[PDB]
Amino acid sequence: KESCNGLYYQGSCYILHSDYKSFEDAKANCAAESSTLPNKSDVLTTWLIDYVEDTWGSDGNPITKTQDSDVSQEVRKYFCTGS
Amino acid sequence: ESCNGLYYQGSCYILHSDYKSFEDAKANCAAESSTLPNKSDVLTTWLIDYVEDTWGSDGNPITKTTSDVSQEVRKYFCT
Amino acid sequence: QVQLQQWGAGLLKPSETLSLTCAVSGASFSGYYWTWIRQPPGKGLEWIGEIHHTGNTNYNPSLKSRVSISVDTSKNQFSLKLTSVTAADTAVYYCARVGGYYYGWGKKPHWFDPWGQGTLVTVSSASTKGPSVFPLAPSGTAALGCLVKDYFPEPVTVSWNSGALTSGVHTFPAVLQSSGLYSLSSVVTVPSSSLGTQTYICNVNHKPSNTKVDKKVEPKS
Amino acid sequence: EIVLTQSPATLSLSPGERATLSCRASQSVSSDLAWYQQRPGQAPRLLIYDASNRATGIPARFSGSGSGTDFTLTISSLEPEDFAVYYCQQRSNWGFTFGPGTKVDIKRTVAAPSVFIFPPSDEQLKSGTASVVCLLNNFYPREAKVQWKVDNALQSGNSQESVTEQDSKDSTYSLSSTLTLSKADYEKHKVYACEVTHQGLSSPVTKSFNR
Repeated sequence: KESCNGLYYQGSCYILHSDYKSFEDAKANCAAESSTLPNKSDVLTTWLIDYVEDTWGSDGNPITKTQDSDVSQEVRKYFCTGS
Repeated sequence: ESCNGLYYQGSCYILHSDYKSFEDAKANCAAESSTLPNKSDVLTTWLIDYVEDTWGSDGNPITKTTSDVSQEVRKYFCT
Repeated sequence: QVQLQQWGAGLLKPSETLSLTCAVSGASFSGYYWTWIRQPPGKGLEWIGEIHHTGNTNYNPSLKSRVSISVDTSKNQFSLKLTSVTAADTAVYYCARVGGYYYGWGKKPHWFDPWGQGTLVTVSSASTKGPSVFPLAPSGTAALGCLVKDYFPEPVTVSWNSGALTSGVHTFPAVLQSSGLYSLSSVVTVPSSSLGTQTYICNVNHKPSNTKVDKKVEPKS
Repeated sequence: EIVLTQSPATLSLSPGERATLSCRASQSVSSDLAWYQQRPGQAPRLLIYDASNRATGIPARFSGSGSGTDFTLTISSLEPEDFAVYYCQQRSNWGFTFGPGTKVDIKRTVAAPSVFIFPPSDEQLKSGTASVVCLLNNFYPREAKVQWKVDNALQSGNSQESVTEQDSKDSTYSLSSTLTLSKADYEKHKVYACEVTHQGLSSPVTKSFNR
């Protein structure tokens, strides 16, 4: 019933893009696939935190369980969640 | 519904983000009535984007293709 | 903004051990792999090894016999040891960061950003020595110059006629001879007419040995 | 081990032109390839990773393409700041290798080298060592072969070369080769020749002297 090739938690299917991109490029790439970056609050207290940690979140910062984050020149992996 | 991880054809892989040696990771999966991923079972699947560079059942890191692993510590999956 | 800084012995006798240390600020030290890359002067780049905060190390197979990389997580530092240093190990050594945050699962980062300023390590058993300056006498335009041979360390500044001769002057980069001493050539092209009239003197200055030489070059008979 | 090769060794282009550098691999590296720009006396600076993605703050005139065994770096319009050496990089098995590198020069007319030969001076010859200096002055392109011939026998392993940076005014090169030998071996021969092979020369030019 589910074609989700990734992490499925509550109707949301997260598909990993293992290419390192900036935050804007990752957001645009998910948008081009009719998807968005994971919400930090949606995955922080779930088992997904072991996967989506240190990847781009929808809020503009890497999803962390917690110095001077300079995260405008950084490149990370990302997940896209959509329908 | 109860798979807290990656589900590929009846197999549910759960990620352990703690760094352990091959023996410790194998023992931890055994303590959970599980085994390390088979390299051939996940090499030609979409799971390779997740389980790459983690411990495999053969004693070596699961790497795409390729061909001292005794003091290394890596993450691992139990199924 | 990640910043790297290197220090270490820039002069080693053969068979000694190379020791360099790289310090990191402005980034998550326990979140990337950290590498050492050496470039022999005038040649291409060669990757030496890498290390992670967990103690995992990967070494270039051509250097695994004598390469050891250590990590000091409490100081955000990591060191490099190269035993049995040969003359081939003369190179500029950079410490760098693997620019992809190492997650521990999935595809592995494959690029280097940022790079360190670099530390030159010169392999020679030679001590500080003054340069021996010999004349390259001239044989249309004529050519003449001065051979600044058998000096250590770098650099040497060569001028012509106390800086009054700049046109046509080529001071070549020094080469490290097999004896461990540097050699340099400084040449200048002048009109054949001026050979009989103008006096040409090359001024070689070597600050490390405090040697100032004024050698006059005169035409061949 | 995977070997990276870069062609050409030197690209000659005027400012504003489009530079296309290629990098080939012995076997497939997928998209795990990177490009670097190194200016004289500086550390390499990353330009493109994943063979396609520009680094942070790298100008948009730099583009990357290719996957598997063929990759190309493209600069649509060359700036004066872009005339440097470009290195190819890859990661495979358990290791990182680099390509030989490609230097982008300033295009000019082919200039033949001015060849001069200097026998060792008497001051040095007394010290038991003889250094014969051969000079190639104001030539282009930078590719030039210098061969020492002592009594028509090709020398090997007893000479060192030094090449200047491309000149500010006429964009030419200069080379100096020092043949260092012992006094005894110098006196065991008479004819000492420096042979220069260059694009700008119709035939290999030889400058000889007798001891």
